[PDB]
Amino acid sequence: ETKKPTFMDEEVQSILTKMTGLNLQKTFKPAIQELKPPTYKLMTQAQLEEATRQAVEAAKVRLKMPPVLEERVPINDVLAEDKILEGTETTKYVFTDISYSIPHRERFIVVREPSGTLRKASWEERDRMIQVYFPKEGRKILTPIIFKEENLRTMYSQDRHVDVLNLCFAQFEPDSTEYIKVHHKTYEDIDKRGKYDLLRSTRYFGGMVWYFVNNKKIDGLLIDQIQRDLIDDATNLVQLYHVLHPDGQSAQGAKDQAAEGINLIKVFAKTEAQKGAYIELTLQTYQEALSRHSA
Amino acid sequence: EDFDTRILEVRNVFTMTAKEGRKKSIRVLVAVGNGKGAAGFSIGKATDRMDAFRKAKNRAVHHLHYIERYEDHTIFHDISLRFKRTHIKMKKQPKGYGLRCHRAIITICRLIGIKDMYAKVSGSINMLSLTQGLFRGLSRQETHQQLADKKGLHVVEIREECGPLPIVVASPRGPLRKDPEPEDEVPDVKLDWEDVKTAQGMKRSVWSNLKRAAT
Repeated sequence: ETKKPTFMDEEVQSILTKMTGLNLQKTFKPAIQELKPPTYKLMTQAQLEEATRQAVEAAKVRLKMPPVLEERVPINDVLAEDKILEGTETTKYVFTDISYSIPHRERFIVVREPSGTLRKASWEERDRMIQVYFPKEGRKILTPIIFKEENLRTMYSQDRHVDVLNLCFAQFEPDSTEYIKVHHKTYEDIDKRGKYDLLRSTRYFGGMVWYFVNNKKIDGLLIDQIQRDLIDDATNLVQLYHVLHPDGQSAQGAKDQAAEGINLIKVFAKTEAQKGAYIELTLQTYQEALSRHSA
Repeated sequence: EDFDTRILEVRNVFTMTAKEGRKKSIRVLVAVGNGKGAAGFSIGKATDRMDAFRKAKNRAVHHLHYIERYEDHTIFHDISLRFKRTHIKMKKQPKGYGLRCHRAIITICRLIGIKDMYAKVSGSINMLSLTQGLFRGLSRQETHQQLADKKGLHVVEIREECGPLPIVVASPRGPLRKDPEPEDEVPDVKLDWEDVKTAQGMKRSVWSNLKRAAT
């Protein structure tokens, strides 16, 4: 009938791509790593504009958003219960199929328990075993201690939210419970302290917006976009909200009033926004400065 | 007060004289610099070593070179020159590389203000030839602004740590050419076998890349 959009829909990806932004100085910030002497090229204005164009293409690749997946369902499947083996072993065996040309989500990884039960490895056992035999750079077999609540607050205090997300992406699968818990705790710390600019021009801004829109808490991000003269992004945020909440007070108000542009933010501020007063004030201020520039 | 003085060589010179036989004098080589590109050197000659020190260091401050530095830490480009029989090959290096050079070059580089450079001295290792050979090469280095003005093109710096981002370091003050620089499929530049042998993993030396104190 009428399906609500997904994170990977072309319409949503286009909206989130623009709201993210592209900043070549931030996207290609100098990395603190082993250095080599730089190279130099003599370029005309056309060769320079082409070199900058290629950098923009390489940046749009580096800003490719990770897919937002739902939590994976725990694996609890028994293949066999050979009770004659009960009490013959004290430690369980983990068998991993290490055939090279198999996707890691299709590899049979089974566990022979001391009870004699042959079962499929759990999601946590699977990712641990895949790291043992197919080690991925940046991933650890044992969970790093940085992901404890006490150590994440330290990273948040230093405004290292992007490092937290880079570490989580490297350690956990996108559908893991640890991956989703860490991302959500990071998105929430950003909303509470208004640190939305830390994720702009990164591949993590869209996932953050997706989280706020689905949880109906876009008031903080909407205010941040107006204070930064990003009304185009603020208006797209309100439209994405209506698209994902069609049967809502704000979405109907926009239909009844045929609102467009800045009017959408006014409709949303009155009906569904929790900080409706702070938005009208923040929006009023913007219209004033825009009139001063016009005059 | 802003200038520091460093000794590079103290020699005892013996002069045979008509009536007094072998006499002993002192020849001193000293370098001066303020650490901000202004540096010089001078020879001093006196019977007493302390007098030779005073003559050299006071004279050197009146023969100052200005040395251009890239980002105030290294040279603008690789410099390879010969002065008499002393060869000096210098390489531009990134920050954190330090001064991996002949100890005399290290001393002079601290006076100039160069923090990161590799240098190799070959042939005769004559301190005077090395000192004046080093200053000759450092004073004749073309900066990026000079390169842009000479060729009327942008000088674009590509750093691997910054990915494909093009960093314009210098733009011509005059008009900007519209014709790309000709792309000679193969450059006819002369190469150093030592540099190539190293890049190909064929350079084996127990003394290269040894751990040393911070310089």
